[PDB]
Amino acid sequence: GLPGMQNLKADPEELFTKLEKIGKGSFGEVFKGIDNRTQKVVAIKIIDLEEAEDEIEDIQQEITVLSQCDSPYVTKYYGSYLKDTKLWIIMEYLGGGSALDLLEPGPLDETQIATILREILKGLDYLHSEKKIHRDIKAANVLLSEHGEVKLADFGVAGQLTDTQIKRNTFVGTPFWMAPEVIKQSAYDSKADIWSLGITAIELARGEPPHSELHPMKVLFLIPKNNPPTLEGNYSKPLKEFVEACLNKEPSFRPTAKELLKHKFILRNAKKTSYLTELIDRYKRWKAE
Ligand SMILES: O=C1Nc2ccc3ncsc3c2/C1=C/c1cnc[nH]1
Ligand SMILES: [Cl-]
Repeated sequence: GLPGMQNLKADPEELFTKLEKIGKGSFGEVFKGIDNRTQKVVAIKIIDLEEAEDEIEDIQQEITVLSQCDSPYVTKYYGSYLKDTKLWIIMEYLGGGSALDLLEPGPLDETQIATILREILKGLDYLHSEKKIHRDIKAANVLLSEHGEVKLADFGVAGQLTDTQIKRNTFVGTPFWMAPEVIKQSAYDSKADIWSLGITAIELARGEPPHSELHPMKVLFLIPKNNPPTLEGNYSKPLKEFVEACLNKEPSFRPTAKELLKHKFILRNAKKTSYLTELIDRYKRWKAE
């Protein structure tokens, strides 16, 4: 069973107007689309199932996790369709672009960094309260609405904790952002997301994560072996300490998302999310040259 699977009689090529590519998930490309009945814009991920084995259980896990989330901070899932051998996965469209996109015109200021981190933390707090772990937190997977709302996306490797399985040990994520215990495949939980958040904070401040210049295979030993990264450069002490709190090699020494929502860097610098429209406008003006 696949949650939200629609009548196999329904034709997604009829119900949706498929537009340009806007991204990609674990296996499928993601397209902007129009719901032909409502004219709302949606995001459509298309996976070829014929061209796919081992992938399908990963796809089912993703959609299962997504369908169980109901949060302003997590991309909505609307349902799935089959067209011949292709699965059409219909999801919330966010027109502002990813936080990573919004870095292309130039650096963020610390108000913007704190606001985006605060909203990410609201998303993580929600997930972790549901015993879910995202496991691929990075600026590319943090999306903005055209109104500046901030949401977590791409649940391609998201995981579920249960009372019979308190921790996980699967090697998943994007290497530069992965926690040391995940890389070493030790038992881990939501604290792994908190490490990835720290890397993302560096990414938001500097434009790239630590080790970004190296072959990803090198971080397989570097991250477990080296002292954790710190934020280097002219940034406020609270931001540097926010980063340090997240990036501790010992997971139990990392704060919870709930706790980080009250961190002085967040409280002193975060502002209304509507202000992030300036960042979205900046990216639009820049794109247009
Ligand atoms: O709107 C979007 N909704 C999504 C849902 C899942 C997803 N998984 C990978 S991307 C992506 C997107 C997505 C990308 C985007 C890029 N610019 C504007 N929107
Ligand atoms: Cl939007």
